[PDB]
Amino acid sequence: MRVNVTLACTECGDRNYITTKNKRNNPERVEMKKFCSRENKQTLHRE
Amino acid sequence: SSTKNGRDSESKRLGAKRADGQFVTGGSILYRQRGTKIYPGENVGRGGDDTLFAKIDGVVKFERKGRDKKQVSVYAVA
RNA sequence: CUGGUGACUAUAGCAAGGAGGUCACACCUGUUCCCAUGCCGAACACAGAAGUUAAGCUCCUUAGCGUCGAUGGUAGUCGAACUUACGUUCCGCUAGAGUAGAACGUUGCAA
RNA sequence: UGAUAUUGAAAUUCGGCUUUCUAACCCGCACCACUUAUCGUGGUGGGAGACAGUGUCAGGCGGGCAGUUUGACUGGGGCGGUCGCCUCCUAAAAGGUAACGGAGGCGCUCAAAGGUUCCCUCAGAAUGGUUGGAAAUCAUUCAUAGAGUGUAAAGGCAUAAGGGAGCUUGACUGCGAGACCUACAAGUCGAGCAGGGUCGAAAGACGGACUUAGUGAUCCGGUGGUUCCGCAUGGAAGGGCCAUCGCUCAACGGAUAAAAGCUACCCCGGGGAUAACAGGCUUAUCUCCCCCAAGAGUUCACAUCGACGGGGAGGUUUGGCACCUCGAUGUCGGCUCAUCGCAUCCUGGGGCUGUAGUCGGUCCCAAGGGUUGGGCUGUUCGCCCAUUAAAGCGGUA
RNA sequence: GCUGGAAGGUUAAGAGGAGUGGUUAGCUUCUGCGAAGCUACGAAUCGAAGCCCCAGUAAACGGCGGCCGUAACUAUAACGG
RNA sequence: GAGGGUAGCGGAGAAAUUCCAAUCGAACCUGGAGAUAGCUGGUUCUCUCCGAAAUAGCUUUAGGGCUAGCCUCAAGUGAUGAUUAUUGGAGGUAGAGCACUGUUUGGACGAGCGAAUUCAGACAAACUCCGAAUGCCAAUUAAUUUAACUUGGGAGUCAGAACAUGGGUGAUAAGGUCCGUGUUCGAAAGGGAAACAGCCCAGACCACCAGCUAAGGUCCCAAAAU
RNA sequence: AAGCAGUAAAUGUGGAGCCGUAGCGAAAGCGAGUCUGAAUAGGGCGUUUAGUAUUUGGUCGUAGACCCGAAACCAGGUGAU
Repeated sequence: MRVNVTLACTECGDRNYITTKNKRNNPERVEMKKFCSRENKQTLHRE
Repeated sequence: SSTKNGRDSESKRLGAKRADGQFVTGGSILYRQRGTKIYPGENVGRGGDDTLFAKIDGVVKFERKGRDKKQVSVYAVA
């Protein structure tokens, strides 16, 4: 099933994002590389 | 008895918003359409939904894209 | 007059019959190298002895198909007068036939 | 029903349960006195006793009683059905356009089914070989789309938007000249500027998916961040700003956090804006009258009957519409009194006949006169009994 | 619905006070620790009736069925599934 | 018969919603009180200029409102308004046609061949190889004309009807009902149709015992040709 | 303005107060420029920077608000001739 998820920056200041994810297709937590406004650089977001 | 019909959707208002040989600005909408009925020519772009808009200032000309095909162009006249 | 590359509704096309090659476009040989395959040097990429116009390609002819297409009339219809289906005045179709038509045409190499 | 105050005094195993005692409190229990009154008060004896009764707080039952809610559209109302969004037709080649008109969907999905760079071209038909649909795979030819495009439809796409592979996360941040639509609130597209980036040799492309549906104002509440404020002062509680979460509020511009029925006991303000009777328009239905002739009639269409089909008249039935009347036009049968039409029941006059005669059938002219009494049923209607030349059909609220 | 019962489950006020946070005498890397007072919110455990549960009660409220074949009965079924 | 008791969130009832001073599904009097009424009725002197609407959206909304459209007054900008004449353009209706999807008639074609192949002939709002007349958007282009736009004060309107024309629905019924496009009535008197809001002609400032015409008419009623 | 004087008199005193001359931002705050924003880079709202006191007319709000008209509700009393 679909669950709305949020992405939090790692080891730095938080620049949150909102996406969607399927519960069965990706049972774990997804990680991506997104731009961070506070650090002014691309970083890794989890959860 | 009863009926099973009666539903409808709000009418979207497409067509040509500009006339041939008319001066337009740099962001005017020239045509609203579903799919491609008129192709983009010179100085003409395309949007998310298939819509034609001008990029520069000038007249509007509807031309012929060969056989059974159409295009619109904007020319920087004055 | 052959080649490269752009512009126009097949009047630029499909098909059939003929002529040509060592300058060029092609065919063909091979897989050490730059590269690749559901497997497959068949194709993509390379190094190139030979050999032939067979086929691609250039040119000529053919109205078999496809395309373009008048004049005249007809259908329909703006407006007007009677009335309810008929007059008068403009515009003017499809379809079918007489017919153009085996393409014109710009620019830098080469002979 | 429990906790607590009035509420005391002693003992048992583990802050209490249980069992004893009398002074609190209680007795519409007896005797005495105020008093020739037992209403009341006081005293003396009995009974019960920290129980009961009363005060405050808490849980449960509670139409016995009280205040209110119980939606709209609608060829009258009730019943049935529907309410927001998307795609066609009606829609009259710009845009827009209604009806309980004619057809279907939506309340999603995808971590690659997104971005970029390369490569490629489908469906169908014929033939051949271990024959399962010459189409479960091997191979050849014809084949401009009939194949695919996640999901309805329309508009598009073979420069592919269709199929394959590599890399990657732009499904980024702050914005935004101009424009479409529009009562408002909302909705749509957008070149370009700056800060990080992915793919590509490079020019370049990238702010989700070929496009158009997958969504809900405000108030209130929860979580993360913050040069903001914070009631004498420094903090804090509490607010503001930014991001995000919780509503089949689906009657989907959402009355409130919280809501169903009967009225023949009924009442008030309005309406012929809207029904039941009669009038009016129409004639589906109804009653009659015709066209053609396959046939029946021993032969023979038309003495008589008239299948399959077609064209009319009338306004007596059941309907459709809702034009006058709701500050009133009073129904069904029966009685009294009638009047009009002819599509004629009797009487008068003619033609044909499958008319021998007495009787019959059918058609034409004709409205002067006539056209019964009872039983059953409120009945119109109908059946029955007995007669008669005949026991006619309709209009007039 | 009414009556009887308490083996188990749920349940208030009120008792109970494990802990959390705010303030600061002091110390100290300087924006952290931090005693006692005062203050805001509190967790384990105890707490009746009622409800779930068990049984009875109809001159209490109430309720009292289908499908398919067959003669020592022509049709029809005493009977059978 | 006399003397007494029970009083309206109440009494009494051999029970009918029966009675409680000619009234009772809740008595009478006075106050809150000039309760509320999105509903009917009514609203008093005279002249001049201009002059509608019965539509869209939303609505516990449907005979009520709000915003927009249309009317009026004042102050502002200044060809920005309408009709024709000549070009350019978007958009598939009438008609026609079978090249697509479906329907259908008769013959050749064995794999039953009036459709797996071929030749003729027809049908379609949800078919199109094609395609008008009108209407619509502009030019910064020429003659004629008089309007358009912006900001402010005040409104009314949300029940429409008939006729001609293209349609849906009904039954190619209705003075039926719902849409598009015009005229009239509404809010319009005068002439014609016998009389007759919507049909035809034509828009009344006042006075005259003056002339020419429109629609329809000229034997008499009854003006005009036996 | 209230108050004081004055004939219940229209006139003097009374400068608490109010409007305007400067906006922007939720606020701290800045200021002809402010907010958003890393950045007047762009954008929003400002730089008109002539008002103010009284009064005639039109409209709106609070009071019954153009007038007449209920079926009903609550409170206090009077009635069993």
